[PDB]
Amino acid sequence: FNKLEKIELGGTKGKTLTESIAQIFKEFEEAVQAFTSVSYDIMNIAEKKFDDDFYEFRSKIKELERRLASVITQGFDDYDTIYGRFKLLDNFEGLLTRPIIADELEKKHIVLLEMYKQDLKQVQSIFLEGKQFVDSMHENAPLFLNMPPIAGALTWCKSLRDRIQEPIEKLAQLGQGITEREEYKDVQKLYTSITKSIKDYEDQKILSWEKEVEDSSQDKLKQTLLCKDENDLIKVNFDPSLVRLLKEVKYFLLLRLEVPTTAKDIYTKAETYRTQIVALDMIVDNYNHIKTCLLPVEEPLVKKKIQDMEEEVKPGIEEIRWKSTNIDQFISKSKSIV
Amino acid sequence: VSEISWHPEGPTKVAVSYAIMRFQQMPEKMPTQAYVWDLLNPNSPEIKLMSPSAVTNISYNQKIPDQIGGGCYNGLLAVWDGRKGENPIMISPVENSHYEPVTHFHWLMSKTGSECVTTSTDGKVMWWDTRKFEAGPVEKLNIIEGLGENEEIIGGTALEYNVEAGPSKFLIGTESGSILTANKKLKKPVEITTRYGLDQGRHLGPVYSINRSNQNPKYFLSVGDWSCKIWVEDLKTPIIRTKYHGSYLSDGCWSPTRSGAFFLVRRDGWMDVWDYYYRQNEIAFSHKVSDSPLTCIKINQTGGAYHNSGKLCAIGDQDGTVTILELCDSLYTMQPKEKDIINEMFEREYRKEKN
Repeated sequence: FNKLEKIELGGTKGKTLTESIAQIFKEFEEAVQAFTSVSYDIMNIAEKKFDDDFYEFRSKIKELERRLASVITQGFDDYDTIYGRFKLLDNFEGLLTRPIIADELEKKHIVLLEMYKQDLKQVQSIFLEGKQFVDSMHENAPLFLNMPPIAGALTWCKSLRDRIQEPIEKLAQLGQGITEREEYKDVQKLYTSITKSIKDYEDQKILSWEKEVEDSSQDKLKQTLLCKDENDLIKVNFDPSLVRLLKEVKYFLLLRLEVPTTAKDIYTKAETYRTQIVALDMIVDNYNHIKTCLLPVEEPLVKKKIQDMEEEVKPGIEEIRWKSTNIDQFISKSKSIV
Repeated sequence: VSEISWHPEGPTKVAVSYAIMRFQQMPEKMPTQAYVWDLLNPNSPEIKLMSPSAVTNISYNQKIPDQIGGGCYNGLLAVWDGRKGENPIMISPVENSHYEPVTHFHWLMSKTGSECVTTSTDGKVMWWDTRKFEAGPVEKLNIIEGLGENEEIIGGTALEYNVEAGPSKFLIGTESGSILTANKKLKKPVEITTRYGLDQGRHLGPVYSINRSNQNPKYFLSVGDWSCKIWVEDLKTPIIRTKYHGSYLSDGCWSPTRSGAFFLVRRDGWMDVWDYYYRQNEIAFSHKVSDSPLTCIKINQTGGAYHNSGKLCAIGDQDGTVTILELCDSLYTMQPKEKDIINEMFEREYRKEKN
């Protein structure tokens, strides 16, 4: 009873439930004051007066327990969520009054199991509609904001998987062989089937992604920098896929599991690649402005200054190979001439 | 429409920034401009803001009238003037700028000159000075999680700053789902004083929006994945978890006028209003703004003319349409004893959580 006074559930309707709980705690104190006064008594084996008081006290505890069952049942219905109902059970975990409260708990356990069935079905139904969009990379897809599409599917699968397994740890906590209940077993079978489907989809993504990573490695090796149009407007030709593969690897580390094989060297220089691209981008913008923004009279007047730069950068474009980068020196000579 | 902002003086102008959050789904050389709408004429934007790259988030600044600051997809930070629009007066250095697309952009009101704090996907958080962009942000912080000897950098998708909270406390939501609070100190450059939901509050999906009710600074609600949660200032675990929702909740914001009711917009195109004054258990009402998913929701503050605080709410769809909904007078107007009732219930819930 002392533990019951300390409890502060603060769930759904508030104060009126607490006032009823406060009266019940006071009710127990009032019984103690009757029994607490203990005129004569003192647990005498010869005196049978104490036994009569015990029977009267026994009725008072049952009245206290009956009120607790009613308030506890009302609170469970009010939360309307498996997580919310479970939290209330933890608060009253040591407050169960043996068989009186225990009988009410069995009825509560089947209702909680039924709620998890709806969540499992809702997740599964949401998963099937979501899965088709993710594979085709359609707009308004399940993946949150902007992320690598192949990397995102694994992260999205993990979020769905985490929601499904949060209740199972809490469910294993329940006593009185709720596991034996056939309804509980049926829900577990549904949960196992949903998890197996998600892994296969993840395996296809990771499996297909693994093959894509091998193809991507070649793109970094043989992209280089390519100039396009009649005007020599040199621009970075770094495959846009490389950007997704590098950003793809970072998300995998966040979701743990197994990292890609041979994608480490790329991830090792990932910080260096970003710095080099920003430096390379600045000279390219500077080198194109002089090339096409120069006045018609200006180029003819001093053709040698512009031509020397073109001859100077002509070897640089040929030099390009992400395999070995000496852009810092390349950058110093190119930026100074540009 | 990735981000929507309201004019500080009154709800007469809305600034909306358009960008594609999908990775590589943006067409090459796609238009990258921001349009500020006028309530009087909705046929076309009153002014057009031009930026080098698409701006993920743009918000108005109360300190300087008609000044808009936004974060580009490239990570560049740009500032525009509402009266003249056109090109951006202030642009941050590209290389010194934080890598990846800007996640959140907010203005710090506790300064003589407006300052902007930017949190984004590189797991870093930076404070910038509008008057002096100079060589990158003044303060650079990486969001390490779990401290100890294990350090992993996780991108921050949400930044929450409030006047009641003050400049001292900054609320940040990581990609993993945990929430980290960084306290600026004169003595030491940055301190991650509190880690939220490290063990039991971790969200299934990355936290997208973190907000705190204007009426009570201590209580702030973070909308992550299927269901948004509400946490107290000193409790690691969330005080209240509300149901579950179809698809995901892109953004949820507290009503400025009434602390009890907060609005969450789902990615199914349905917006549901949660009111704790009457029934904690169920949604007060659910409305379908559009078939297209709702990327973000912004609620007006203060007000002028015929519009009171919280009367107009702006929600940005994935399609790119922006819809302003006039809320019912009963919902926006404070109900009798709402502030007293919400504080008693929240304190009671907080006491129950501690037990």
